[PDB]
Amino acid sequence: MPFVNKQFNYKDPVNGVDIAYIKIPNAGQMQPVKAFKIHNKIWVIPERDTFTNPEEGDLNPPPEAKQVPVSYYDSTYLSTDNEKDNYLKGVTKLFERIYSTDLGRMLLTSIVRGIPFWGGSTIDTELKVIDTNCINVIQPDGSYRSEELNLVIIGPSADIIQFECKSFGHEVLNLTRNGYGSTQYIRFSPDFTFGFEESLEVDTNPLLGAGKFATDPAVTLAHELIHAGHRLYGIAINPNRVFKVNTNAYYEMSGLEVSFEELRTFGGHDAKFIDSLQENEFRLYYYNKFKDIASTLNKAKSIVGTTASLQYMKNVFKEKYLLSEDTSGKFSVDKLKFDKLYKMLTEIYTEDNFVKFFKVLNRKTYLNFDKAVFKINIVPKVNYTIYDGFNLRNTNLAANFNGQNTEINNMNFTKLKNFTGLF
Amino acid sequence: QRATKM
Ligand SMILES: [Zn+2]
Repeated sequence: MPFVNKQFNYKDPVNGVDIAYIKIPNAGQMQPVKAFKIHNKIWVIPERDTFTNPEEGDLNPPPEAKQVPVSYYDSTYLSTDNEKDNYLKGVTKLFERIYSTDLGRMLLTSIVRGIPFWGGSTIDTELKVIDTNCINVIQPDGSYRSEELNLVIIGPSADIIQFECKSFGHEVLNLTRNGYGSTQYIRFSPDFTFGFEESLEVDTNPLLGAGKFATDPAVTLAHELIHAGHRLYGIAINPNRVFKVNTNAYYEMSGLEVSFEELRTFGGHDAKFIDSLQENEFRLYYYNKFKDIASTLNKAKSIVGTTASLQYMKNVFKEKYLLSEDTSGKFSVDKLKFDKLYKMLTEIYTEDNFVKFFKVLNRKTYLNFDKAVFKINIVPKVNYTIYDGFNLRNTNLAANFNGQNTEINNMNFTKLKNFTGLF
Repeated sequence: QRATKM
């Protein structure tokens, strides 16, 4: 019943199947890293991400006089076995917390079904996988075997608090925006969280508040999983399409531009900053991408490789994109079905909706200002649980989000840096 | 992406 059927320990011996040393397709060289497959199509790599981007392999913090306002560096974070063990257990607990909600179960199901499209063939009559949507797993005999996967949770790069989805691109294809999808690498840490303010006028002001309440890391991970869902279905909105914020004087004086992809992901009132005209534009655009996929599938008459049959892979994608199949076995995109899936991935799976399911306090808008970063430890059940997060039932932390109150539940938070007033 | 940069 649990999402992760094995309570992995970082030191568990490698078996070459779900506990193994692997290498990722970063078009470069790297020493194998120990990884854990926590669920079908989902892996966790308890390492700082110095792999997805060649220019971001240095965890060393530049001079203190060259540090931005909201950022946090510590080259030693996640370098020891105990830290990696705690990282693995923390990420696992958050997946269980997310999976324990109906919304989380829906999202994770969509993610597992969202296999990156097999669009690596240059011949229309053949269906082929794209190598960058796989990892190379070292087998018991020392040889490498290519395994397709949808999601990888990895530690952050140099800036510890810069969580985000990273994925390998294609020479000609925009995989996260052409309906294809690509394996998503989420830079994330369950060992830190961020403070926010309970009053909207304070939370959205760069000069006020110290970060009284702590964001539940399950919401933070869910946010990235939402992006991952968009990217896996190839419907992420080009980051160049932004809302030149004009609803917050502080954002304006700084000329802050927020991508529509972020507003969509947060949901709630934020999503309304994307006007109906633009909303319809994107819906049509991605509908067209799904149509291109149906056409590509229909042209494929043979499969490349010996991993799966063509009929199986066609069914995989029929299910992923909810395509319609006629007598001849030809695929087509049904407008109704597309709109429904598109809406599920973009309007149902949102940060604001997850807040409702977790019953936690959270920022009310993405258009606010960070207050502080705290060190936390959610592994001990006396600190955080799958079902209550920090707001432990039958304790003084159960009511009024007292568990998230960093002043009341001070033993669970250590402020590492204040951001207020630095902007 | 966790935040806008600020
Ligand atoms: Zn985001």
